[PDB]
This record gives sequence, C-alpha cells and structure tokens, in this order.
Amino acid sequence: MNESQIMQETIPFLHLRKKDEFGNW
Amino acid sequence: VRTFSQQEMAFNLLGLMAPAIVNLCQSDPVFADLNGGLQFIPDLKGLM
Repeated sequence: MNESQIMQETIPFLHLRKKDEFGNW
Repeated sequence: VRTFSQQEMAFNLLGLMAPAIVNLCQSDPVFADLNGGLQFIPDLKGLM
C-alpha cells in the first residue's frame, strides 16, 4: 500500500512480469 | 468503499480547480485519484 514510507541484486535485461493485486507489472 | 453523487464529484473536481493545486500543475502534472477507494475491490465487475 505504501512502499515509500516503509523502506525509505540483479534484473535481467529480458524479463517477464506478473500483475500485483494492485494491477502492477 | 465509497460511491459519489454528482454534486460531490463536482465538488471534488472543482477542488483541483482551486488555486493551491493549480500552482502545482504549473510546475508538475497532477495525478488525482478521485475514485471511492474501489482500487481495492478486485473483480469489481464480478461483484456487481
């Protein structure tokens, strides 16, 4: 819900994604 | 969760029309979720 408050290695150049409960890829 | 009357929505909109926000817009585009928090009811169409 609020990532910004709570939190204030590698990703592949080619990746798939999935949708969050809050339609996020 | 909450649904609105038109007069309410107009109010809310006229809100973004107010000088405070208007100046925000002049420096930066404004997002403004005026959804009744339905952002949490998933498969809303199914529920309905």
